[PDB]
Amino acid sequence: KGSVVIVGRIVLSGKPA
Amino acid sequence: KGSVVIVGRIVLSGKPAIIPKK
Amino acid sequence: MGAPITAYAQQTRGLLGCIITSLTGRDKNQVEGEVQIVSTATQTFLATCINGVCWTVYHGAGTRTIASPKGPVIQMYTNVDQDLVGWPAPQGSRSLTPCTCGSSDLYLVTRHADVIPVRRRGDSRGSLLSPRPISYLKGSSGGPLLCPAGHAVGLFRAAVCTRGVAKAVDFIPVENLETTMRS
Amino acid sequence: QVEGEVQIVSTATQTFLATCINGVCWTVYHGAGTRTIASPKGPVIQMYTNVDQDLVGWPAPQGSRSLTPCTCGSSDLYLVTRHADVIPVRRRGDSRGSLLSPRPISYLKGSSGGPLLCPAGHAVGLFRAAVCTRGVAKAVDFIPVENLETTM
Ligand SMILES: *[C@](O)(C(N)=O)[C@H](CC1CCC1)NC(=O)[C@@H]1[C@@H]2[C@H](CN1C(=O)[C@@H](NC(=O)NC(C)(C)C)C(C)(C)C)C2(C)C
Ligand SMILES: [Zn+2]
Ligand SMILES: [Zn+2]
Repeated sequence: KGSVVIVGRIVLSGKPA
Repeated sequence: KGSVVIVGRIVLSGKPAIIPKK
Repeated sequence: MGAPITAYAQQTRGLLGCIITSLTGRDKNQVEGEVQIVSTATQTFLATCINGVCWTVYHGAGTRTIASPKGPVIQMYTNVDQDLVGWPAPQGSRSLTPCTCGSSDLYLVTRHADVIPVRRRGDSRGSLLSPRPISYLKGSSGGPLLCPAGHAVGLFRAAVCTRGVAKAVDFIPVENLETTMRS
Repeated sequence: QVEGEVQIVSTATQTFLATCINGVCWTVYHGAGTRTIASPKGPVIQMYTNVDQDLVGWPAPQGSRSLTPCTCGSSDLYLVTRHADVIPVRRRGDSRGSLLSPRPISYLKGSSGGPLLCPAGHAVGLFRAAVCTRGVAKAVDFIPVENLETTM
């Protein structure tokens, strides 16, 4: 048991901004 | 009269995408 | 577009640049998207581009011209009764297509870019599967009601509310768009 | 300055997905366990853990936006993979759905915890596990949003 790290993200709308 | 002006947009054509790590 | 229906909003002009552009009628900003967030000095609403024309509610646009890179653009169609107006879709916008499938389940795209489901209850009505406060629906007049396929069924026109909570929405079916063009 | 609803998370042994729905960042217990989630202020613990329903959840991280639960009961679902691929799925039951076009199991690998969207892009469920015959994933198991809403 350690730590869950976020290695990335997904934007469902495809928003570039 | 005053013109209707575009102050923004709503895009429906976008598809899921991994947000670029920049 | 396609399914699932996802949408996002992007503001492109502030209150002061907006006022100047309203007067000058010359807007040099780049256009993208099928639904444009639009405003007059009195109010802000939406305008949807269906088949190369940028449609919106007459009760919002009146007979105003739309600010474009070439100065004000006169309306192509105006129909006080259908409560519609249309200008040539701006350069850079993408257009939707009328719903060729008579789907009973519609999806309303709000000004805040939220796609909320509405159940058709007639040619121009649909129950808001999840009642929202009127305030939330404000600014979405002229927005599109999409079928599951991403096609225009109608344009949000008015809310059917009570106690400040809308449980249904009155809309202008794409049918009136064609009849408004024939007129 | 875009915000993501789906975070591509990973532990030391594996990688999978998490989905923010109603302020909570959900994912599968068989991926995270009781593991705490990283934060620039240090490890932040799970608000929810439910080995039974295979559900765990921490408060939504930064750079995330919450998904809205489905409210139309549509059966035409869409699965989003860790590669942002959308896979059309037909709901075969409370927690079961049939891919409209089976894909090699590898294609769905690492997408557990991801969202199963309805035609309006709303959360229908959370991808729990692929159900495959031989090397091809034909269907998928998923945690309905109600379980999540229930857990809250
Ligand atoms: C849009 O024009 C806008 N500004 O976004 C606006 C959206 C509504 C949703 C909350 C604000 N539409 C209207 O204001 C619309 C235009 C007036 C009256 N309208 C209404 O929506 C009213 N409801 C209504 O008339 N309902 C019916 C037609 C009786 C079913 C409100 C009381 C909600 C403002 C007109 C011309 C119909
Ligand atoms: Zn259709
Ligand atoms: Zn739904």
